[PDB]
Amino acid sequence: KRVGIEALAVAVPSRYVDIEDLARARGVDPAKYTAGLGAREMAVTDPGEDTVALAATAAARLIRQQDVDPSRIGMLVVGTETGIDHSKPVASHVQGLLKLPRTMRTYDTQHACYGGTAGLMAAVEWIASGAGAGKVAVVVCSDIARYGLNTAGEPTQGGGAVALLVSEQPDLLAMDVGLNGVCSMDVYDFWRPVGRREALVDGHYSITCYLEALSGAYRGWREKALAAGLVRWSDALPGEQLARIAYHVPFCKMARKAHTQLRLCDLEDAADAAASTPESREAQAKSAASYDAQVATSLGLNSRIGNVYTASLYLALAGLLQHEAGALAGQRIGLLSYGSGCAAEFYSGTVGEKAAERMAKADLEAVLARRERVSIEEYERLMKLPADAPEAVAPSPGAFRLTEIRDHRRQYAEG
Amino acid sequence: KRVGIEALAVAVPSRYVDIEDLARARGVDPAKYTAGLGAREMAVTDPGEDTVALAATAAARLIRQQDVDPSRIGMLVVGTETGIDHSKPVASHVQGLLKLPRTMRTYDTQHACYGGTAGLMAAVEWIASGAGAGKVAVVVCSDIARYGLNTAGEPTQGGGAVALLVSEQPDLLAMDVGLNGVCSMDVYDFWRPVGRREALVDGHYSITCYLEALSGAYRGWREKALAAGLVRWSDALPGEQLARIAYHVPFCKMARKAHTQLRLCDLEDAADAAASTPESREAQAKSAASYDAQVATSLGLNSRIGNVYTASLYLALAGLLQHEAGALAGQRIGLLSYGSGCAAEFYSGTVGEKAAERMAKADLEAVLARRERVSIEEYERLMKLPADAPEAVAPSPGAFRLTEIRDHRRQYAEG
Ligand SMILES: CC(C)(COP(=O)(O)OP(=O)(O)OC[C@H]1O[C@@H](n2cnc3c(N)ncnc32)[C@H](O)[C@@H]1OP(=O)(O)O)[C@@H](O)C(=O)NCCC(=O)NCCS
Ligand SMILES: CC(C)(COP(=O)(O)OP(=O)(O)OC[C@H]1O[C@@H](n2cnc3c(N)ncnc32)[C@H](O)[C@@H]1OP(=O)(O)O)[C@@H](O)C(=O)NCCC(=O)NCCS
Repeated sequence: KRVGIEALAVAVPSRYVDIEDLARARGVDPAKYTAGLGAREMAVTDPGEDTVALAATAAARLIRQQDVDPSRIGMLVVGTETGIDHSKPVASHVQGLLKLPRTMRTYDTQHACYGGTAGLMAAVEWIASGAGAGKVAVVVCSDIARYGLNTAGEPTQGGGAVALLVSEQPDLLAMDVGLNGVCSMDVYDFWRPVGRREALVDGHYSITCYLEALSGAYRGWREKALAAGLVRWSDALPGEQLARIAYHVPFCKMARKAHTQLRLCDLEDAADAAASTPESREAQAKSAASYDAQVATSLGLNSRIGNVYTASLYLALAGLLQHEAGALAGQRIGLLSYGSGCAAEFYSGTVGEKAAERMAKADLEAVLARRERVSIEEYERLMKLPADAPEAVAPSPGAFRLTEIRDHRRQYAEG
Repeated sequence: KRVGIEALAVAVPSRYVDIEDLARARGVDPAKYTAGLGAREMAVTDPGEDTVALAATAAARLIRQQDVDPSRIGMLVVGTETGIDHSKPVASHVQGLLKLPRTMRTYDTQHACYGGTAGLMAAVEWIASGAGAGKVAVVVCSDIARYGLNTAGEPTQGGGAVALLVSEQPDLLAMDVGLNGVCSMDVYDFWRPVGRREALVDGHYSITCYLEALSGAYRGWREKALAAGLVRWSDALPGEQLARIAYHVPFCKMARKAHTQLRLCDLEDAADAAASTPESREAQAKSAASYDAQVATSLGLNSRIGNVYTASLYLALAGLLQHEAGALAGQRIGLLSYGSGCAAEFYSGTVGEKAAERMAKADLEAVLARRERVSIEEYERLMKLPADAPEAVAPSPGAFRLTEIRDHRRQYAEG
């Protein structure tokens, strides 16, 4: 008996900008974004590419690529911090756009960039409890990250959606139920009050909160993983025994910071830690070999899209399995989800034999291939457009766009 | 092995108005609100009684009244359609105000008035999956219903919060896991776009959607309950074999409509339905005897508070068990949750032997006793106050209020 992620699909906005064009535009050394942050291309949106449209594009693509029977979906959850109504959830819009049947729970989950994982766990545990046996769930992480012109967070902006298929046939990731570690605390590192279109953030403080919550979540998982015989204090650090580790990527260089911190948790908690110094522990924790073996190949997609909040971690999982699904089959990997506010959860799972099949059907290269580069000038023009003023452009085949808001009702079109 | 609701607590705003004062103020026949809608008293708020403050008051009261060990809480979820941030969830605020520890998931669930049930099921199935074994969850339904001055929905306004304790010791309601019926569809019956403080609603269309979604959800549950031997087609209709049925109460008279519809589902689907007429089926479905035996005693609290969206159904459960917990111990009851947008879920559970104990510790009479009546004139003045302008009044002991918003950070005080 297994449960977890069976397949995934992703949707991206139709436009992007080269990150070095953004630096030049802002009077910033390009190397700060490319080397300092690890960014290559930044997704940019117009009002037509809203949370619903992206979420529905991704979920409709999942059902098509993986040949999902819509009537087997018992749960449709949208994790997002870019909601479009205080009451009506994006999930209900997605249900209608996809013409899905009625025998399913629909709702949205919210906690910054952790909201997707929260919905994933609710779907997993709905199945694992037996309530969802014989059925599947679809959990969509959909967000548009917006910090504003001339802000420190601008180069980490992005947008898109990742639709996750959750079932008793977890071809991508059979998750280890009950082993999750979690760490949460009331903080103001990043937030976006109602009515404000741009987020508020204490940049370097959100990094500290990330690493603090990460440490607690990983340690919680490690304890449970030790008792279940999945890892051990041996010649290898417990975290080294995971084939790969994927982290929430607000920006690509954040994955190296997170991996260093995770390994420090092992080195500081090792029974022989007294024999080491902070200098020796940091040099070992920063091991380039460990980062290359465990993390480096998970950032290909994230570097060309930017921050997608709830979807960043699962874009990393996607980048990782896009190329290494076959090699990772039967191997256990770890995932760290973070949400400003804040909450972190660290969980593990085993990649399935059929993972390569499911990722090939996701055809991620073709998803990224359909985008077009625009100028910073055009990016800014689209940014200033009001949320109810989509561009008069058609969606791609099978994709969705917002067309207008009439009498407070949102209208959408399918390509 | 059992799982469900162990205990509950409720918080109410400090003010209310007599509903007949509202009618007189609006040039409406008082009997329309009292007889037509079933309302007695309508809760009213000032900006200090926001979603966080009400949610934190209820959850803090739960922990105190039921002597909960905060470090056993592994999940804290807030169901609400009155969010105060696009990113930071009410749950994270509640965590900080209550000074809870860190080993717990926090997030908000959204789907109109169904959002609390969604979070409840996520907590239940987290435990039932084994992931939450040995721990408890707290699910808070917190909302302020606001339609605006001189609107058709104004007399159904309200506010408050119900905090639910979810554990493997479901003293109030050991829920039948896996038997839920559910029915959802993309509709615009009721919604509230971002930035709009008052809800939009097609009144009588939301009633139809309620009854349509109810019918599907109940039928789904009934099918599963028939196969599990919990109900049977006998001299009694399947729905009659439930000791009680609690429904989402947007207004009190809505419970009679819902109960009539539920019974019609039985009468229309009965193998001998061909021998009946619509006239005979409606007269039997409207049975006053059945409504009095199954539903009537669940509306005492709702009638003095008004619509609390996510919390209305569980205020009904509270009113029911407040007086009949002892008699209902060992008996199975049904619950219907509705959320505009829309989604309905019907589920069942068995009242526990210790339910009367837990309800006595909730001391609901004293909760309602602390309120004060105000004038419609004062109600309107408080209504026009901006969300960031709380009244300079102290919270009650153990309760919380919003005090101000400084530099986009919300500040709260504990009484
Ligand atoms: C991430 C963020 C905090 C950084 O912005 P900043 O404060 O303007 O950038 P910094 O001053 O920290 O510079 C970033 C890095 O690039 C480096 N850098 C700067 N100029 C450089 C250059 N010319 N060549 C190479 N590297 C350079 C810096 O040394 C720094 O390195 P380090 O991380 O290894 O120390 C900001 O983009 C932000 O707030 N983002 C939004 C929130 C977020 O994503 N938070 C993450 C946690 S969830
Ligand atoms: C509920 C709501 C639709 C009713 O408002 P309304 O349209 O102004 O009221 P109606 O015209 O339907 O009148 C309501 C009832 O009171 C009765 N009534 C009116 N005047 C009366 C009087 N003087 N004496 C006795 N009864 C009276 C009506 O006959 C009607 O009865 P019925 O329900 O049994 O048919 C409105 O309050 C609303 O939109 N509420 C918000 C959304 C909501 O709660 N929806 C519920 C589904 S979630």
